[PDB]
Amino acid sequence: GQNIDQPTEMTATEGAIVQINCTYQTSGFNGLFWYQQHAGEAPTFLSYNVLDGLEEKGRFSSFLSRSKGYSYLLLKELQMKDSASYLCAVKDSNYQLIWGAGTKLIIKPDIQNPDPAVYQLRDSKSSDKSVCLFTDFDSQTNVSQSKDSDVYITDKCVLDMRSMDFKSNSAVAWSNKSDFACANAFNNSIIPEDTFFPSP
Amino acid sequence: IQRTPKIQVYSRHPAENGKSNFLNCYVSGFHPSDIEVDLLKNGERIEKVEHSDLSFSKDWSFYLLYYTEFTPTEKDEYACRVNHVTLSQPKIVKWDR
Amino acid sequence: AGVTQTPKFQVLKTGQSMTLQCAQDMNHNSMYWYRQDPGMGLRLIYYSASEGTTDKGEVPNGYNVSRLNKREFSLRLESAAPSQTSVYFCASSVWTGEGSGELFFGEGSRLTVLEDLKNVFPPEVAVFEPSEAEISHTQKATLVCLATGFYPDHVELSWWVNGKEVHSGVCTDPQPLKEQPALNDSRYALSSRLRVSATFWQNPRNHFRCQVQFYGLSENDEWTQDRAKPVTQIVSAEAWGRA
Amino acid sequence: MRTHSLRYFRLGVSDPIVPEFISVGYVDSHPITTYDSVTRQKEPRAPWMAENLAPDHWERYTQLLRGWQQMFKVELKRLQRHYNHSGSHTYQRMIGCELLEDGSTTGFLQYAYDGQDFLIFNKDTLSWLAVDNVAHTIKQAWEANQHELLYQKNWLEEECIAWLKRFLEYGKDTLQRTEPPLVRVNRALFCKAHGFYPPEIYMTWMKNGEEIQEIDYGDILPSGDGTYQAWASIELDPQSSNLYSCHVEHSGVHMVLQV
Repeated sequence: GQNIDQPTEMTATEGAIVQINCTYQTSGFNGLFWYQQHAGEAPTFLSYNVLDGLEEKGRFSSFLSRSKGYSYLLLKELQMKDSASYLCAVKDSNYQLIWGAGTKLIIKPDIQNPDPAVYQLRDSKSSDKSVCLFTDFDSQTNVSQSKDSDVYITDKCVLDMRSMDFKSNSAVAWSNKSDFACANAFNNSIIPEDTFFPSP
Repeated sequence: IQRTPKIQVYSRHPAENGKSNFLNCYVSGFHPSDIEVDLLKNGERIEKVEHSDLSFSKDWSFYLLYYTEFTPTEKDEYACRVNHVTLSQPKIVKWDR
Repeated sequence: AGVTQTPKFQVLKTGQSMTLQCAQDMNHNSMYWYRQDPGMGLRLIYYSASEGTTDKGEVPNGYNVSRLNKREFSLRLESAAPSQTSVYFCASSVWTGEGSGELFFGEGSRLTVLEDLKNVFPPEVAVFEPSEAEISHTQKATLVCLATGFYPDHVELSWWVNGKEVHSGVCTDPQPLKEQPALNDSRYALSSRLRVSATFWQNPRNHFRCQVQFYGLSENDEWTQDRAKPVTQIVSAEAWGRA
Repeated sequence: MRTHSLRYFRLGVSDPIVPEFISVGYVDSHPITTYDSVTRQKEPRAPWMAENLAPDHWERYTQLLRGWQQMFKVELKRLQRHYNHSGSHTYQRMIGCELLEDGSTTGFLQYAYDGQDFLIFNKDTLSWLAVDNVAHTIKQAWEANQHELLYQKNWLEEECIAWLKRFLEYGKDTLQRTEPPLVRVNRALFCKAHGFYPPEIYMTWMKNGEEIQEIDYGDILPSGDGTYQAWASIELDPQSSNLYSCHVEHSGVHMVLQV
């Protein structure tokens, strides 16, 4: 066949439901596969549809309409570990696989008790950088890249302390500039009003 | 269960002496597929024998068409000699008219 | 064991030969080599429907393969080109043609092809101890590890607590930072954090280590620069709990 | 259109003297593609197939059949171990579909061991019929993979039909033409027809007004030039005259020859 289309990226919230679309225009049809691929890992088989309908398999369901030429993967009760790419693939008349470009699914953690703050970490005697940690903010907050070319800012990362059933967002900023302070590090970002800026 | 071949001998068009025709030998309904077929002129084998490829029936049996271009005369006698695992001796089937 | 492919990482100079290995112990008949590139779906390079035959996929040029036996299917790069920079995946199935049969993928092989190795750099690794303000405010302690200035993006960062690798309380960036996004050969930066309870951080005998495995040059690779040869190496930085 | 069909056959022979694997496709009575374990290539068997399918088609299916050949060999090994049979034995597969005049369709998939039915697929109940317990063991394994059965149904009902339409257009000059039969009566009355395509033909005798059955039927035979011939005979009562007539139906046209 010719082509498979699925959205580049989708973002949903922990506990909620997400539906990932796959439309295909192919020369014949012998089945639609869904695969899951965690970042840096091998894709693995999730599901297969070839006749019309919905097939359930745990928190994941797979739908197919042959006449409309589309399928969706439904994920219920989203958990952080569902963060991955989901690859759509169709078998054509000659049993050749045509692959979608993949959909990266991003899960926003449900932050029970937001406590946004920007901390300064203690210097390392083996490095000239100083390091700022923007942390414990609600998932609705987005971290912007740096404007200053000698300041480096990473995206928000979700960590899980399983021994406390505790999750938190954080982003890191660093520089070796003399001018660099933590009170200013995330000024290009829209951060919460109540962000704790502990005295230096 | 082995099935012995049905052997039918006939001309392509209705035969009339002097007018060139095609002598056919249709071997059908046999199993398994190994078979040998010859066309006979006055008891002797013809070299000018073409045959279709092995064919498959939906009852799982097989069939074949053996044929030569020929011109029937009142003197000449034609036949089809078939051998198969299901036959003790080669089975000869003569052309009728 | 499933589908096993090697190497996990590889740097190559333009024009270099390369062979990727792949075996499967599942007694599968069909084996495949794919490449995966940003913004597009998997593309088949070569495949082998069963033992004894192979054929071109969608992007065969620059490559050839050998179905050595029923288990093994190796992929060969004739003369490495920058466009062959990619992640290569081996896969197998019980039988191609069987319509509902899924693929089983190997772990992947990250190949980076460079015109010259002079820009290859291992990471600098530094660990930064928790903010006392964080400990006072939240009763938690977040250590941060920075791996900077490395190239290409062939790194594996891990945390080690009291000599054992840990995963709980860890978050490492899924993607590296381009330190200078404007440049095509920009070096990379990666950040990770380990967060522990304040009481755990406050035990002075607790040891924390941030380890970065870098895959770079091997013995055979030629080196003519004044700086140290950026060979495959492990670079780490440490910290002890304070009290 | 008339009724058309597409069917693909596979033959496996376990201890051949002669290929151990053969696969041939047909549209109606016409061979369209061939493959065997000697040539190891899928090749066209009709000019209008070669003319309309690019080399990548033959290349691709060559690869698939090389694989199918191996799968057939293995399944044949398993059937003989289970039947506890020695020597040479055969294994066959038939798949295909029909496109009927009214637009309705059929679909079938079957297997045979030594030319006898072995496993018959039911695409409506999504199940396999087993003729004996060796076949029963295979049934249970095949039926435990629901996706494969579903795959089989989709292919039979949609893909097979679509292929068939495609091939019908490729060979329409051949497959969709009509050559009406030449019919005569010879003398015991023989009703003979020849020179006709398609091969589907209906010949019968009538005595006065009722369908007479004491009729002897000849098979439908290839004449070797793309047309077919057949006959049907009855025995005339010597003591009482009757009105006998030969009836022939062919491609929507009925024909009567009275004596």
